[PDB]
Amino acid sequence: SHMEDFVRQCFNPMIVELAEKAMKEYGEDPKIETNKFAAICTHLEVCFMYSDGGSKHRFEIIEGRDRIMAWTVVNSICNTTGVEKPKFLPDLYDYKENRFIEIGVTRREVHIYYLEKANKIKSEKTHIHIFSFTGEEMATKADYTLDEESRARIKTRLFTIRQEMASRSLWDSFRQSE
Ligand SMILES: O=C1NCCc2cccc(c2)OC/C=C/COc2cccc(c2)-c2nc1c(O)c(=O)[nH]2
Ligand SMILES: [Mn+2]
Ligand SMILES: [Mn+2]
Repeated sequence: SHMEDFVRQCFNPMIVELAEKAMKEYGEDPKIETNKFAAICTHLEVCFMYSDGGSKHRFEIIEGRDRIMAWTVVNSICNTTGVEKPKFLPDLYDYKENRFIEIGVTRREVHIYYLEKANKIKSEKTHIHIFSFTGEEMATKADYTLDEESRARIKTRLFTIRQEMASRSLWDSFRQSE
């Protein structure tokens, strides 16, 4: 499906297997839903870079775990720190700022995606951080959590994936897909 071969050669093999394992958990096959396959791989890579931008063990990685296991660590964090349980599964937990982080990668307007995720999670205690393929970012209360250098690499990698999709003529089908 062309997009499938590009995903396997663009993303780290463990990230590709994680997106496959996550898609098959929700009854989706990455061989047909190739645009969703590239989006989950991109979201998985950004989340792993985000947690890497911290300090040693600043973040608790929620994304990439099984649906049952991810909710298990979420319950453990809520029952040890005391934060409110979120209605939807977040991506990380900031042990420094004591809040869950929700990371999104957009292809449309970066200003729009926040409006979608803000009106979804009623628990306003959890943070929200959107990255864009054009190099923009938007976080809750202007608290961008990470250092400027850590976020700049995520934007750079996001634009690199954009150029590779357009170079093989799949960016338009992937951008006009969410
Ligand atoms: O937490 C998340 N978990 C996604 C795990 C998953 C895998 C397959 C199917 C799913 C769930 O069913 C629910 C979603 C179905 C639409 O597939 C896409 C496509 C592109 C991005 C995302 C989801 C996306 N997933 C999350 C985010 O937090 C996020 O910001 N974006
Ligand atoms: Mn998630
Ligand atoms: Mn997310």
